[PDB]
Amino acid sequence: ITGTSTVGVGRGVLGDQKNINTTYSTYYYLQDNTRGNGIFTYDAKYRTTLPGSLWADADNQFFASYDAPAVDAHYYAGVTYDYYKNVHNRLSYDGNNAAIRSSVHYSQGYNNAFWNGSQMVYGDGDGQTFIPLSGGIDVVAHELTHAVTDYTAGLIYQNESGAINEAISDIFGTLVEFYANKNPDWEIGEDVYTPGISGDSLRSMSDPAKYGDPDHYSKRYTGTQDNGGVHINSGIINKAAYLISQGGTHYGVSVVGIGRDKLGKIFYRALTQYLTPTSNFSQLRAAAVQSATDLYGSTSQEVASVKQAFDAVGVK
Ligand SMILES: CC(C)C[C@H](NP(=O)(O)CNC(=O)OCc1ccccc1)C(=O)NC[C@@H](C)C(C)(C)C
Ligand SMILES: [Ca+2]
Ligand SMILES: [Ca+2]
Ligand SMILES: [Ca+2]
Ligand SMILES: [Ca+2]
Ligand SMILES: [Zn+2]
Repeated sequence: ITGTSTVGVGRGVLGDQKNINTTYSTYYYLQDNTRGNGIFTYDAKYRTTLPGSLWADADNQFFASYDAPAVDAHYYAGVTYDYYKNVHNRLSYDGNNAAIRSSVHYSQGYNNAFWNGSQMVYGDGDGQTFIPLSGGIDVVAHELTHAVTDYTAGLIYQNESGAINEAISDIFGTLVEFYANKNPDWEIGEDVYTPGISGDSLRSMSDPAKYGDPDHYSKRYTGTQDNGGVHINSGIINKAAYLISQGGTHYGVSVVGIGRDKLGKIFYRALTQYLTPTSNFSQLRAAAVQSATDLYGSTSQEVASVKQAFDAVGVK
């Protein structure tokens, strides 16, 4: 909407206070004009018709319980925009500052979040498996990263290409979590998963097998559930990425870590220059090796560590 840029204040899902960029025109709207062509947050009102209505508020204060998922979807979309722009020189998900749209309060008891081809969508959870999913910065960045992938490599959402697609979203979700630097870790979704269980998470990149996901190509899922295991076999790539950054010895193979900034550079270049819609795990290894070669040189430690990490997870 046309209006003037304003700054509201509210509380997110976890009870933390933050300022949010809003727009005033009769109401105060969750419309942040400070980033690209805007970040827009909508109320889906417990329905499944999208996007719903642009979030309107009478007083620019967002402290009601019903407001909390909207505050966080809006704010964390801004952090994710900033990460891509400041770290990778990428302007929104399409590289040309496309408007970023999110809807919260999707459906009832909805234990998921997704990119629908055009926007982000967040359930509230059922209060047992999840609380409102926009409360996790890694979750928000995971979802926006699906849009980045779809506009770039275009990885088809099944089998190995789909598991790469998933891992890319977990990797960049985690790197955005580190960028914001509030309780960062290599776990996925811990802030919104299972409020009655402390210390768990939906997935682990440091130890995927803690939640049943494979950490070696020889343990890959070969069935048909979950689009051929896209949220399962992502563990193999998540583990490789963790090893590139942090190092370790895994199935007897030692990896010298190069840190999370270089991980991000290597995987961003692979995603945007070398991967294709049908890339498999072996082709991702080759793309990561080539990316590290471009950035650091063929004889570099960075290239050597990429090779060791993929060796450690059984991907040649
Ligand atoms: C980061 C996480 C909290 C949320 C993330 N959502 P996602 O990976 O983003 C779901 N995304 C999804 O299924 O996309 C398919 C699609 C939908 C609409 C249009 C086109 C394609 C995700 O991992 N979900 C699976 C969990 C909930 C399991 C337990 C595997 C069912
Ligand atoms: Ca209000
Ligand atoms: Ca965390
Ligand atoms: Ca996390
Ligand atoms: Ca939990
Ligand atoms: Zn995903």
